[PDB]
Amino acid sequence: DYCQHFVDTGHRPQNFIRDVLIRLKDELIAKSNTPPMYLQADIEAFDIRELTPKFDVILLEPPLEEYYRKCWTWDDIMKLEIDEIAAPRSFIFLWCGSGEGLDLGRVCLRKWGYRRCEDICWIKTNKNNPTLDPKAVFQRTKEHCLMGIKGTNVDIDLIITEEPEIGNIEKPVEIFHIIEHFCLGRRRLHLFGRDSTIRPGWLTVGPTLTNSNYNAETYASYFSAPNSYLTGCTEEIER
Amino acid sequence: LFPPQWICCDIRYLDVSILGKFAVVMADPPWDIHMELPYGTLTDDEMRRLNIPVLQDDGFLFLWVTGRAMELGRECLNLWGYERVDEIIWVKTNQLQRIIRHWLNHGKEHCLVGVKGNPQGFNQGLDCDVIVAEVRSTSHKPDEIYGMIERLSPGTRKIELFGRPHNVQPNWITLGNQLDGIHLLDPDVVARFKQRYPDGII
Ligand SMILES: CC1(C)CCN(Cc2ccc3nc(Cn4cc(-c5cc(Br)cc6n[nH]cc56)nn4)cn3c2)CC1
Repeated sequence: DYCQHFVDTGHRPQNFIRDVLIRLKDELIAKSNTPPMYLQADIEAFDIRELTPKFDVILLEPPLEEYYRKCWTWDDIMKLEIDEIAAPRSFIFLWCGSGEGLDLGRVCLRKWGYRRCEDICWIKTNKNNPTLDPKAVFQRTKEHCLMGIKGTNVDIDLIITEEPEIGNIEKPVEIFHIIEHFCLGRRRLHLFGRDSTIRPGWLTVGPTLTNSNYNAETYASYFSAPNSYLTGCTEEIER
Repeated sequence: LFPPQWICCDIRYLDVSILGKFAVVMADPPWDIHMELPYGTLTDDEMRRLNIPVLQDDGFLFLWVTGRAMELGRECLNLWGYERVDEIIWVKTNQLQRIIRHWLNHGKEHCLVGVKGNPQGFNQGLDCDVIVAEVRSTSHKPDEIYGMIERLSPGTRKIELFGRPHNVQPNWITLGNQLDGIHLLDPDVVARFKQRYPDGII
């Protein structure tokens, strides 16, 4: 009993999980990926309809006050017009934290027109270090990333990593691996990304980016024929 | 600190008011998850209509959810007069402490935690919201949840809905339709049972 154990020692049960050829896919994903594109934009004060074309995949990482033991509330997040930039068949991965986000993020998913089809849990170990919202019953040692779909399996719905140092806000990069392994389409948007999250195959838009290279026309050009429908897991077509 | 008690019954039809008030309610319902399943399920409506609000004035509800029940269980939890304040996940392991393998293989089961009214003298924040434990059967929750609930609310009276025989525990009354008859020892409950059901016919 690791619950019992944790009560005696401060070693989280998840500390004890041991062992926490698909390189072929990883290579296709790598060859398929667009150049990284990125835009500094104050998302509050910015018409997201300027983000074209419509995305196959949106990774939405709004900075919750809860991450800090400008923050966005669920009030601010729920007013984003995500349904205006999402392709009719598309995916959303929303980082919802560990609190009221588990409810309000579901409302957001349904407001934008998605149904939740997975719940990915980021389980934080404290092996190098064996805090409480007033409503909490238990110590919170995990965060949820909700997967939503609108329209029409190498990986598991768990990511296990060590808790990051205090006021380090980053989500595990493994989330990108899980999303890329799904081969959903090459138009991938990360909202509230940072310099540190910029990645081939993604458009990163956020307030703290120090530089921009985004151009709607150049970005559209990567997905025009013959390339419109590529999954992200198949070779580019010859020329 | 009563020994195990239980009532084989159909929880849709039992008059649950005979049972009194509980510091902790736990439910592991066979939700209609819109897949063919070995076992019988309750419809969305029978789940919403369950007379959960009579079972507590102040305290916690533990609600096991899978699939579309992550959304339906949240509905039910709010319809019943609870706010969701925590969510436990059970990480399923084998004997070697390895995770047991849809867009995604499911490594975990979810238990929602609801609060009603003003719970006092609970030990909040003793345990964390992650359980790591072996799957010993299909369709069994892990026994560690009883420990976490005991440390949270020591020696209070608790009720489990849709519990199976292995789930009978001291300080708990277990309801479900796979239990073996009626075994009741709390004389308050015994008296209100005999009065409501003079012929023992639920
Ligand atoms: C940890 C988990 C993986 C464990 C299994 N979870 C689903 C689940 C599956 C099967 C199951 N059987 C029971 C027992 N059971 C079922 C009834 C019962 C069934 C009906 Br049709 C009408 C009833 N009226 N009154 C009691 C009734 N009573 N007891 C709980 N169950 C819960 C999901 C989470």
